[PDB]
Amino acid sequence: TTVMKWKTVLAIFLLVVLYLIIGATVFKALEQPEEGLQKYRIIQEKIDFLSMHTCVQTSELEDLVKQVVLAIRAGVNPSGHPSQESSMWDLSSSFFFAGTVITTIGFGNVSPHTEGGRIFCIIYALLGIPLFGFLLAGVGDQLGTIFGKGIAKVEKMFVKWNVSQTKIRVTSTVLFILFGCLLFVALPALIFQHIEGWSALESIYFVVITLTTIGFGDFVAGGSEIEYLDYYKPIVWFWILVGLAYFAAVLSMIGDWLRVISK
Amino acid sequence: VMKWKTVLAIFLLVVLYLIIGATVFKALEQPEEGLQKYRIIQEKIDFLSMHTCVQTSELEDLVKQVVLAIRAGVNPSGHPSQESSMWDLSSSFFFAGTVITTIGFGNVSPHTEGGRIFCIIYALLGIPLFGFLLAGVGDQLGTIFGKGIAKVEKMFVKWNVSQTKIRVTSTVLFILFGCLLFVALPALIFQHIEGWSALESIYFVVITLTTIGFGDFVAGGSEIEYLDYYKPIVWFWILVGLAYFAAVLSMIGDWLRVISKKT
Ligand SMILES: CCCCCCCCCCCCO[C@@H]1O[C@H](CO)[C@@H](O[C@H]2O[C@H](CO)[C@@H](O)[C@H](O)[C@H]2O)[C@H](O)[C@H]1O
Ligand SMILES: [K+]
Ligand SMILES: [K+]
Ligand SMILES: [K+]
Repeated sequence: TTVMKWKTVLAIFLLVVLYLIIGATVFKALEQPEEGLQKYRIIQEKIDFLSMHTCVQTSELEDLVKQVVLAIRAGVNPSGHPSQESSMWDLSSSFFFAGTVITTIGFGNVSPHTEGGRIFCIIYALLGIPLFGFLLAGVGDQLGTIFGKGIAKVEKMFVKWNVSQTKIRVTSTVLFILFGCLLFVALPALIFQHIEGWSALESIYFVVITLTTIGFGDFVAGGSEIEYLDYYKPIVWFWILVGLAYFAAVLSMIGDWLRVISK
Repeated sequence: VMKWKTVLAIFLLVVLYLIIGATVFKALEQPEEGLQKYRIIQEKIDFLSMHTCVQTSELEDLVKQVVLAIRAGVNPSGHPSQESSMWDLSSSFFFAGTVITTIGFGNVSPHTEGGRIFCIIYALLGIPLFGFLLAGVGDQLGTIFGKGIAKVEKMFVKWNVSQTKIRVTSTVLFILFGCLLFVALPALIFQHIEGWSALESIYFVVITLTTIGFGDFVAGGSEIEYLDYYKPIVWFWILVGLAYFAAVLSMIGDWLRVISKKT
């Protein structure tokens, strides 16, 4: 029963509105030249195609472009030849989509695209999320206890050297943040970098988005039509599962930093 | 804090839930995909047969350019106007709110190596702050709801049933009131403004409030004229719905804790 007074919450609300306004202005400044280059590229490509081929007509070209856009919304890949029997909605991939929907990540790479699918998605999401929340809390507690006990043992071994009451806590917090961060985020980013054509920055951005639960869908593991291992979606989902508890703890630590900045 | 065995049992239950959901989704959704796959292949073959001059390699090059454009974030369906852009202040404000809220619609993404870094930094600092806002509003609403429950708690009138029946009825009434105010009335507003299917409107509202954020339907995705404050009002409704639902869930969680303590 925290019961923060109305003035405090409206202060936080004003802060949040300022935060979005600053974010919107910076994002507009960054995006506008890249968008301009994009707009020029597409206009130039359309003009070049029309000039190159007499047969093509603006109406027919627009119709083909519209059909391709509908295909992208549909989820079918227009490029080259799609395989009807394999490489789409594999038991692993559908499992991964179910894991994201319950996890709330929601990549958007694959969607129901049917009335029954949409109704199933709403019912399945509402039933699935409380269970996954309970599981996340339980896994977080178990991981926290095991990790803490391990730190306890390592510290107790190293407690005698350089004893300080400030340093013991600063070392414990820094050790937990870095040790968890390297395995949970740094190692998957490198593995993603090697397995797929994505650059290191893109891979790190992908890991931050999934662990953070934003799930933009700009980068999705397994999305590219390339050869994959037999069980790639389950291992990635399991990594997301273990990673989320630690990232939630990190979010709590940043929240604590914010509150302290409060006084 | 629960036993390790309980975590394994819940993990097994969630995995079985995921497998049954994945199988149902796969069976439910392969016919639509097949019809789509046939439609795209027929459209491409029809285009090739219709025009002799256009070769398959050129068609593939165009398809690759269009898919890159969709990934880039610029629609190719119609000739664009440089003055009007996707990264407008209202839309950028909506995207920033989406980032802090972890909805992650994904229609608009940084698509730049500086923008992506700013996105990770912005999301990490913003999200705990949004969490504190959500918790503060949730607890204030919980306090008003508790006072209202106490007000209706007295039952000296005719047909006063058990307290358990009363609490269940109050919870059901509150959930129905929230569902009507946020799940259904905005869905009708969205249906009116964007001409979406009646099922699609609730699907979008559930996804947005739930925070899964597939990106299939976005308030500002369609390129049609909109009110100047459409994106800010939509984000304001998202915040109000999330906060109210968070308050209701917190009240149920506290009551659940009490129930567990009892008997
Ligand atoms: C309890 C009544 C709900 C009945 C639902 C009937 C209509 C369906 C509308 C779906 C609304 C879902 O509303 C509920 O809101 C809470 C808000 O914390 C969401 O909770 C989510 O919030 C945060 C965002 O800050 C996420 O990072 C997190 O993954 C998750 O906990 C739930 O995912 C969702 O279950
Ligand atoms: K989320
Ligand atoms: K999300
Ligand atoms: K998302």
